[PDB]
Amino acid sequence: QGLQQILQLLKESQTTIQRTVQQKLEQLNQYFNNYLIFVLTKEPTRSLSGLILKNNVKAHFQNFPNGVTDFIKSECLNNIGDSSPLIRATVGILITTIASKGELQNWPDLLPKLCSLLDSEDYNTCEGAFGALQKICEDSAEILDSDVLDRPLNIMIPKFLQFFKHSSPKIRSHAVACVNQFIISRTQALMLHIDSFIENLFALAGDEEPEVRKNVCRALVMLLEVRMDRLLPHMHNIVEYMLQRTQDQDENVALEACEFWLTLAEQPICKDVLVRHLPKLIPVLVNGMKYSDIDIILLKDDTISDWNLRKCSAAALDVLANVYRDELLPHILPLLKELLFHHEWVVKESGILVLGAIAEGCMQGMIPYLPELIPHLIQCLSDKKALVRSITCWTLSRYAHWVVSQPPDTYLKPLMTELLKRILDSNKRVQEAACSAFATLEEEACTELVPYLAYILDTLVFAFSKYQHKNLLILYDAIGTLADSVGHHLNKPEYIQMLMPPLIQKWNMLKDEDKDLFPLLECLSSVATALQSGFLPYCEPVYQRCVNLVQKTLAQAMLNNAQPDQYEAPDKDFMIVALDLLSGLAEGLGGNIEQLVARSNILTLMYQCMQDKMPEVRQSSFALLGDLTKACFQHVKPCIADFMPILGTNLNPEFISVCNNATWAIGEISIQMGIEMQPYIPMVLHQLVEIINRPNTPKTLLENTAITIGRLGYVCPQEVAPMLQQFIRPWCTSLRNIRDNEEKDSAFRGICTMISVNPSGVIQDFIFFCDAVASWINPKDDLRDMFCKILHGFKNQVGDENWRRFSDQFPLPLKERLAAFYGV
Amino acid sequence: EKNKRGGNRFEPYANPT
Repeated sequence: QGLQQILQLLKESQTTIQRTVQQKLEQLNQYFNNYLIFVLTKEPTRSLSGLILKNNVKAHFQNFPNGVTDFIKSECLNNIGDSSPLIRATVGILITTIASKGELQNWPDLLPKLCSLLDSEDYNTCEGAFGALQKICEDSAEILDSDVLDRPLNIMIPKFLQFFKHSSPKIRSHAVACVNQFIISRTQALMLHIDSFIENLFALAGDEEPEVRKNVCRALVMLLEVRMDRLLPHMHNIVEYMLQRTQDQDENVALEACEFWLTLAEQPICKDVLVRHLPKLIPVLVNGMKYSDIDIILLKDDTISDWNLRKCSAAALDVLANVYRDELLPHILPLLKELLFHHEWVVKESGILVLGAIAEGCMQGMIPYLPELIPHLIQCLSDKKALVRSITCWTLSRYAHWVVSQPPDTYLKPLMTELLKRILDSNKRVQEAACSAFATLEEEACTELVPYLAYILDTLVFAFSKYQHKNLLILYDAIGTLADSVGHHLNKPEYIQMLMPPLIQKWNMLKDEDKDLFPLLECLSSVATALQSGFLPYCEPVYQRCVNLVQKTLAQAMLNNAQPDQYEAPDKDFMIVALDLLSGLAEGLGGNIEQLVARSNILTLMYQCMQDKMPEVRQSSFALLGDLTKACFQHVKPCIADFMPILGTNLNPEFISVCNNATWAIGEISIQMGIEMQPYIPMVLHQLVEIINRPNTPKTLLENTAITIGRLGYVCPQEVAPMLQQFIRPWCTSLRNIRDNEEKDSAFRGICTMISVNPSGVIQDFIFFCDAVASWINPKDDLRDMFCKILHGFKNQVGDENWRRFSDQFPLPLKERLAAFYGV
Repeated sequence: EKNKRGGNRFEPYANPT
């Protein structure tokens, strides 16, 4: 028939003629696939057709319906156990491809026939069915239950476990894999057949076939989280197994076992159960962190696997260094002596990795050895071999903190110079490594960098030429980080001349939709703040563009909201980025921003940003609010009545940084808002006191909450003072740590004003207030008067002897400062 | 005390999990 015309198109596909039949077959799909499965089911000639069909399914299945679809299915399900291993393989790949495209609802007959065929006497049908059943379980994020199976998991689970005893290795694996796909769901049928699973796994532990061993490891790894109570009685005898499983040849099992320590570590039980094993485990982990023929691929596009035994082992080490801290060192230091100085480089660098790996965890116990080691790493920076350079960068950044705490000549100066050299290194993986490492250094070595800005700017600005996409993104990070870590020092005509010009090309080059703006504008926002008024020439185009991004993504979001099908949602990261720059413009331009704000529709925009579903959007616009409130309250005031109800419904601790910026804005609002703030206080005050008192909020939020309450008090003590008796305790506890800035002075004026309206609400906890006033080292000559009268008020009220009685719970400086400075 | 989009710094052992 016309099948003979098809049998020529397939037998021609099997270098120029290829692309000719390939576009001839993929196009004949309009007229089709009834011939495709016909050829397969009634060798390499007909195995190809089944795979051609497979690619028709994958590319256009909705154009299929019941005529062919049902014949395809019925045809290959009868051939699921064909004894020609290539055909069975073709059918199996097909079965599973149909079954992930057309969901499970469209083929309900499937799974129950597969679960049935596992009991075939013919091995080929058993192995075929079990194979596809594994592929379906696994390639299904949603699990599998009695609905789709046509058996209770109460019958199906023990039946899998039964096959753990099948002679054929191929099946036992299929078996373990299937059962494995039920450990996460913590499904009941398995939880009840649990001791059977365990006992069964243990039996399969010493298998020969590598796949079974991987599946057993992968199992024991999972069970560790889900069901720790059963494994614990066998822990030590099963640790030693996993320990042999890492050294195990066949890396795919070695890796699958290595995960054990990653997850085991994250368990409370770990520290006490594992101590005895560290002598044997640590060496094994360090040996895994070395390299192999990875080099061959890594030197000659230069990329290997995203996750592998080296990373796993390293990650294992990182975590283990955090669980045990210094007690880990006696297990590593000796081995680290043997590695760090070594003729064979592939060995030396693994030691360098180890060194960085354990940085965070062992830092304290690692301070002694640093004066020896830091300079050693600094000479390694200029090693002959690239892979030995890149990682000493990283390892050095891991110690950036200490380096900065020592005299800036000994370590900082040599490190910084060698880094700026490495940043411009010949190969990419060193640039990236060294550039990232330098950004970590900036963060730590703050103004200590001002001596070198000229050279630092020379380097970075030069890389803009050298670097390409990948590494360019990290350069933005490093440039922005500089601006942050140095601030205004950067604002000098000489510097703006190097730095800005390239940043603007990138700006004019990139179109509005280009996701490349993210790292640029988060860079430019840090520049814009650091240069201050220095930015003026550049601000008018920068400002207008951000508002348009914000307008646009809002507009786009509205459309999508009205009609999700006809219009698409926008990438909100675009405004999260735009907002954050306007914010940093508002901060560095202060007053000079007003006209731009006045003319623009920024405040109308911000009001929908604050109402946005996404925290990050909200978070950015609140920070922007506070910034504008400080900069040009002239324009913000005319709608404090609209913002406050939002700010109030946003004082929610579960979104910690949205809440943090809210609290901050409110505080800054009041300063500008004077007495007028009073009708708004009820909106915010109660939940504000909730946050100051609810436990386990980060200090960063508490401190801002404390500042804000004070400031709200200062300006409106009548409405804020009633509550006083409830927040003073955590309030002082928090603001006792802060240095005597203006933030603090504003906050303490708040309570001092609130005390002399409601002194009754402070006596019960007057200790905290006294610690808090012994926090001050230099108060304004009128604030110490506010402390004076308030403390004397407590001395005259309580009395000479009854006040002497009170000071007995005071460390001497606190008492001596509260007596000499205030006269009490 | 106000308070991102990136963190593409170099790591030897980042887990794609």
